[PDB]
Amino acid sequence: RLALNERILTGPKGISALRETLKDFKPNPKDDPYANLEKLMKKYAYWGHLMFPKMKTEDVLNRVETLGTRRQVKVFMIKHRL
Amino acid sequence: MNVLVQGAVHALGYYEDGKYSREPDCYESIRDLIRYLREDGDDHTARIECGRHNLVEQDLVPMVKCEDLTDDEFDIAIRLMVNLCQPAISTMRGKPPADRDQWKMYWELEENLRRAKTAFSDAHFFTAIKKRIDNYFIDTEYEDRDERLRLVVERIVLLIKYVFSINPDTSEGRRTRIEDSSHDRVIIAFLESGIDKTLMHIANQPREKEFHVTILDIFALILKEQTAEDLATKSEEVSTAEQKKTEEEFRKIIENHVVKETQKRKSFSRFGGSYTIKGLKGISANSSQVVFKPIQNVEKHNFLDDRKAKKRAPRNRRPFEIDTNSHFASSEVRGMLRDMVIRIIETCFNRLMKSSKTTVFVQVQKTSQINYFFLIKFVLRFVRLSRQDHLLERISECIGVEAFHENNVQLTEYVENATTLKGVEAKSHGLKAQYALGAYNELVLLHRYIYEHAKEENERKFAKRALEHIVNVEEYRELPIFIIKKFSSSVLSNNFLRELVLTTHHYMKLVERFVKTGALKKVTKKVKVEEIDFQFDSYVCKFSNVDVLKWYVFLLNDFSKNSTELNQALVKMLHRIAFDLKLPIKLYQVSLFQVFSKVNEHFTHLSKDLRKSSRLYELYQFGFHLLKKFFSKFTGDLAIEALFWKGPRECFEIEN
Amino acid sequence: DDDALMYEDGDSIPVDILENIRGRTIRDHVSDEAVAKEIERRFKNFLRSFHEPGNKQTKYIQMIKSMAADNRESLEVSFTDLSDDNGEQNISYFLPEAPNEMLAIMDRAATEVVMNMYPFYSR
DNA sequence: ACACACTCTCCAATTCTCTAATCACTTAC
DNA sequence: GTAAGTGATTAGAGAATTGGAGAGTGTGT
Repeated sequence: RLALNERILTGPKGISALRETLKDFKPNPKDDPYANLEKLMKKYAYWGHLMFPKMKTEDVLNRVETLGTRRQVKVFMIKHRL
Repeated sequence: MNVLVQGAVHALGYYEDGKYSREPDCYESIRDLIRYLREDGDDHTARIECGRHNLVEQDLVPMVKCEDLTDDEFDIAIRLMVNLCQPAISTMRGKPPADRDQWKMYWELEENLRRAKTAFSDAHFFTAIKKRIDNYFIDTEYEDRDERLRLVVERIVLLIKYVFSINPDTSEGRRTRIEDSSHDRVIIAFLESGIDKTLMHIANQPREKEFHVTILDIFALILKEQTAEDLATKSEEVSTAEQKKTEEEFRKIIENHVVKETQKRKSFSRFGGSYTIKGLKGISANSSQVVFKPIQNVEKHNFLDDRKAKKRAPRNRRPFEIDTNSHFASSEVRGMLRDMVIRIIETCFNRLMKSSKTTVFVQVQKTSQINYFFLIKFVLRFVRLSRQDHLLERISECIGVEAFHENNVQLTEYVENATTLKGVEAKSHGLKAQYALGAYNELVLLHRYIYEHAKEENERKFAKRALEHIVNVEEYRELPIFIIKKFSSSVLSNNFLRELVLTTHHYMKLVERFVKTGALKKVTKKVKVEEIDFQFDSYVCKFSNVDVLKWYVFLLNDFSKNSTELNQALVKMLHRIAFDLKLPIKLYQVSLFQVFSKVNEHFTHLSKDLRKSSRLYELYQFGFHLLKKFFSKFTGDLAIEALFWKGPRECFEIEN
Repeated sequence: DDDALMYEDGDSIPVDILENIRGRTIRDHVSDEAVAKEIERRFKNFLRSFHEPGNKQTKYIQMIKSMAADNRESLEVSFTDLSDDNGEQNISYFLPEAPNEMLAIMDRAATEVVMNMYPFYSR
């Protein structure tokens, strides 16, 4: 079997890779908010495609939102916020 | 066995066109059929053979229409017809089909009942049985009545209930949502016979209590397919306006088709090639992204998400609707039903409800509870929407504080049983909970209407004391959070969740007005009981929990087919947390941004005037303001925090 | 109880079965066993007793005799004789509607009529 | 040889129960 | 009223039940 899980979400393909992807993104606050949202959403899709290619972007983000409740991911976020 | 059934069935008579001709020994043939049905086993062989031969449509109903039919012939025909028109689960002794082979027998029983319903689309049958009802109740005094005729009258009344509780039929064809149902033809024949006036007369008598629960069931089953909004507006038309309206409808259809086809045929491109997107990485090492169609611009790329198969939930945990066959019937049927509803309110309602409420929850049978709550909800909504304010005297059985008390008790018990049990039993109890919740919502709205628009100050004071009791006591103020924390899509329908959202909307408006006028300042709380100051922001802050906001984001996905009232309720609840508590960090969430993306794509297809004309403009504007507030101070770690639901200390540490 | 409502302690020229079938889809109902036995009785009576009008002879018994003289095994019956007033008009009605079910019953009846007049015909 | 169907096995999700830690209430000065 | 101690609630972990996907193998064209 194969499934997206906490090892992958905390691994080198995970949240740190998403942070490194987001370092170059700098929206203009005076522009259209829906246009800025579209620009952000496809960077989410790009990171999800690299991180787990089997699944749709919608299901990937649902699975990440589910896996945020795990204690291992919470401990990772506590360390990562420093 | 079934050679006996085949011998008995074909020995009755034959239907010439316009006349049924009878053999002399119909009485003994019907006795033998009743005897076989009594001795049938768990295979239900004799019953299934009778369903195969179609006794009710072919023989028994045309036999009952005959004028020469004697007393005993009529009596034993009604006995056999009642036994054949019994429902399927009642035949199976209440157990649902738990097995692959049990379901086959259940379906075989059900189709025979569905086939038989069009036999009762003739007024002559109801005319034939109305005379026996009139003989017992009107033409015989209470001292001189006979138990034989009493039992026959009980059989006739139960037969009417069994007839109106038959399900619709799919096999005859598919029918549009804007014409008369097949149920409506039986309703037309039933009302044209005038037997309903006799039933109303019987229901008015205090002495005849044993028929009252069944008569309540009959009128609820008549109003099964309707809503109060269909009947509340008085019907009127002019054919000039109708012709102009229909021409404009087809103009809309034609213009939509032409625009869509020209867009689609202009989308295509001629030749091919293959291309590299320099600057985007591939899965394999040192690789750039590769595409195999002539893309207009790099942002049009999709990473082939169209290929990938969607993940499904397991079969125990998918959402489910409950379907009522609901349609906009013709003006004739709507006028007849409006007259019938007004006559019920004038002649029956107070006595019928008073007689029923002592008994409905004591009985073994489940279904009359659902019928009770349905009839309450329908009648109170009809009175409020039709603004027939002089009828408010006639529904005085339901206006007291005791109505709120008893409704709350029954609703609480249904919610606990539906949450704790498992399977079809849990779904069965949750179905009762849904109707109880709807009746509660109508109670709240009717009391507000009385307090706003009644002419008598005594009536206004009586309504105001009940409203103050609802606002004050903790059980009524804590009910929405209590239900929302126990909601589960395995055992409760989507209709329940929509009803709960609308109920919460109306209740919170009532609490806000009673705080704003200063009538609510201090509140009793259990410990002993002690009184503490009340704050409306402290009350609103309870709904900002994640376990509540999940379902609001869940229902906002269906924005393109929700009603405008439901869309307003969802946007208002989010708007309160966004701009009254002034806490947008709890709403910064990716699963809401997906809804905003869908709304923005929907609004791209409209000109700047049509966008302001659209019904979804409130949701568009709210999404605009929240996204501008988000991007005013964008950072990458904030974009990471958008992936997770944020608790209270998480909000404090993100803010500070 | 509904059982107590529906059941009672009292539950503890003959009819022409065939003439009441005239309107049905006859394929569904000639498989009923009480109908097949009745048709099988009446066709044997037709074979034994039919008289041509103006004639005193049992036509199909004479035909069976001349069939047995040649040792043939099929017998020809006229639809006019089936559908006349002295025939069996219910059988003539049912026959074009369900021939696969009806011809088998008529074969069985004809075999039983022949085997009594000529017991050697089993050979 | 290739395609299609069926069966078995494993793994993941959920819910109950027990244990430990942190927070709040009660008691005493 | 304030400080300290004890009780209760909440969070995590372990164990058991239910269901569905995937891969392998056998049979028919």
